[PDB]
Amino acid sequence: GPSVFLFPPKPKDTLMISRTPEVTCVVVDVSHEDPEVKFNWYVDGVEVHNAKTKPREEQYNSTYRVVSVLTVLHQDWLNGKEYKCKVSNKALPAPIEKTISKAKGQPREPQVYTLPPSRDELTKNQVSLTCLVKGFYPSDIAVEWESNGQPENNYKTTPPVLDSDGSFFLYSSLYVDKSRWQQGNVFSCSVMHEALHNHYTQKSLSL
Amino acid sequence: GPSVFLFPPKPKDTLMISRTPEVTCVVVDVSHEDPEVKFNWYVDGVEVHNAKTKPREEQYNSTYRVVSVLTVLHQDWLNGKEYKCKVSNKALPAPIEKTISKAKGQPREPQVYTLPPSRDELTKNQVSLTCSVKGFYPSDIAVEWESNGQPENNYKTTPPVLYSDGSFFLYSKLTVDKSRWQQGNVFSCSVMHEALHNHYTQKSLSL
Ligand SMILES: *[C@@H]1O[C@H](CO[C@@H]2O[C@@H](C)[C@@H](O)[C@@H](O)[C@@H]2O)[C@@H](O[C@@H]2O[C@H](CO)[C@@H](O[C@@H]3O[C@H](CO[C@H]4O[C@H](CO)[C@@H](O)[C@H](O)[C@@H]4O[C@@H]4O[C@H](CO)[C@@H](O)[C@H](O)[C@H]4NC(C)=O)[C@@H](O)[C@H](O[C@H]4O[C@H](CO)[C@@H](O)[C@H](O)[C@@H]4O[C@@H]4O[C@H](CO)[C@@H](O)[C@H](O)[C@H]4NC(C)=O)[C@@H]3O)[C@H](O)[C@H]2NC(C)=O)[C@H](O)[C@H]1NC(C)=O
Ligand SMILES: *[C@@H]1O[C@H](CO[C@@H]2O[C@@H](C)[C@@H](O)[C@@H](O)[C@@H]2O)[C@@H](O[C@@H]2O[C@H](CO)[C@@H](O[C@@H]3O[C@H](CO[C@H]4O[C@H](CO)[C@@H](O)[C@H](O)[C@@H]4O[C@@H]4O[C@H](CO)[C@@H](O)[C@H](O)[C@H]4NC(C)=O)[C@@H](O)[C@H](O[C@H]4O[C@H](CO)[C@@H](O)[C@H](O)[C@@H]4O[C@@H]4O[C@H](CO)[C@@H](O)[C@H](O)[C@H]4NC(C)=O)[C@@H]3O)[C@H](O)[C@H]2NC(C)=O)[C@H](O)[C@H]1NC(C)=O
Repeated sequence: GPSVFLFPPKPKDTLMISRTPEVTCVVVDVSHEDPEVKFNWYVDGVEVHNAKTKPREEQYNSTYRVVSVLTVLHQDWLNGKEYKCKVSNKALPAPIEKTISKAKGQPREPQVYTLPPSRDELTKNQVSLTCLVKGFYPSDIAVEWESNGQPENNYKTTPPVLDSDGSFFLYSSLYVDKSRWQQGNVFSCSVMHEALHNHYTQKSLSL
Repeated sequence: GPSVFLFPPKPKDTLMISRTPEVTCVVVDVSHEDPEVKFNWYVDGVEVHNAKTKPREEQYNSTYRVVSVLTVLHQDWLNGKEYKCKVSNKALPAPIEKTISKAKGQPREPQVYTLPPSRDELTKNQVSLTCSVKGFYPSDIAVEWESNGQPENNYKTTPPVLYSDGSFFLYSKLTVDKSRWQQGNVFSCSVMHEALHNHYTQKSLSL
């Protein structure tokens, strides 16, 4: 029978009024026998009717994939409302229901700390600039780097890790040329999270 | 079902001759009728006979979970030999085979750097001591912390993250009392990896 995956908005999308947060309900393994798929959507159990279902697309394994997209109000997602996708197909014993929402719990403001390169690293070509983001809840967060207003490419961020107290931490590492650092350029760690003032903070770093 | 999952040894176990590395073959979704399951094990195609089947554990959905544990030679796992778990059950059309081995490729030695607390953090009760381990391959690694020979409790380690060059990094974070740090105790990050001399290195940290 067919399978359903329900996907949440991206963190940045819910934190910025300029962006468009969406919940996405994907049905795969729809057969040729029974290709009609119905979607019902509920917000905290109350049916809504504004979702955009794009038309089915047969995959290269001869099953159909159909997608339905519900736009969410920023504040609804953040006030913790619950999004239910109900999928009907005549090849199911019963309809499939998936639910999604923000992780439950009291939001906690991340602490952001920049850490310079270890002395040992300075006799390398590259140097790692570190951004420690700890104490946050839920785990949804965006981290970015920049210097003089231009975004930086060459950085990697760990997944959020669960701390003993139920909050999360992560580290972001920006790899720069030793020279750029040692001439004293300003590097900035950006953090976006619901529990920050204006959903944004920036922490700077130089020699 | 039934379905089979095949798990590698723990990093520490393969890196120390004193410990016992095992590969673990887990079967799930075996029913109450025929919970009979046979395991065959091969090391680079050659059958071995020293695996131990631990007793069934039914779970709250009334399917059985059945586990078989094969202890492996340290050097075999590290020389990249291939471990095949073959599962037989009357509810299979044909037997299930899973294979596992160490990630292929030249091992690379982790670079290990301890980073003191951010200035900002020093006006907290707790302080974060950081251990940056980068440049290592494969991703199998153990990190531990200590002071005066005694292990530390209160630390968390990120999973390995893939860098742009195909190697991995992680961070380990040790949370201590400000006092302990500011009295100038020595804190040590231990790292165990196959590409280190004696599979082990240690880096120290103090005020
Ligand atoms: C037939 O074909 C279709 C279509 O595939 C296409 O055509 C075929 C022929 C090939 O050529 C393919 O290469 C080609 O792509 C097959 O459809 C696939 O079906 C599988 C399941 O059989 C689905 O698996 C799920 O994948 C999601 C992740 O999917 C996202 O990321 C993928 C990239 O890695 C990407 O391909 C997907 O499109 C999708 O992308 C996301 O889309 C949203 C909305 O569009 C977007 O906003 C996101 O940004 C975007 N993300 C990215 C990364 O770009 C994965 O999460 C699922 O995992 C859950 O379920 C598994 C059980 O199946 C389980 O093992 C996992 O652990 C996991 O379990 C979940 O865990 C969470 C906790 O983490 C828990 O809370 C959840 O409750 C739990 N989930 C459930 C429901 O229990 C899952 O693996 C493929 O996505 C799907 N592909 C597409 C494109 O639809 C089909 O399988 C083929 N049929 C047969 C019979 O072979
Ligand atoms: C009935 O219940 C049982 C019991 O489950 C328990 O009870 C139920 C009711 C629920 O409450 C559960 O939440 C609860 O756990 C169900 O049994 C489960 O069955 C599923 C599916 O059959 C299994 O899924 C797989 O799990 C592995 C992860 O396994 C480790 O981590 C789990 C926690 O996340 C943990 O539960 C496991 O026990 C295990 O933990 C490790 O165990 C070994 C054992 O020796 C130990 O040495 C380790 O140290 C230990 N680690 C630690 C510290 O925890 C998951 O990885 C699998 O996903 C792979 O395959 C998917 C395809 O199915 C794919 O989507 C994933 O991405 C992933 O595959 C990756 O990519 C490809 C495939 O695309 C693959 O080839 C790659 O190898 C792989 N890459 C890498 C590197 O990851 C998979 O999801 C559950 O583990 C299992 N739970 C238990 C405890 O047995 C049962 O299904 C239920 N029956 C019914 C009614 O259906």
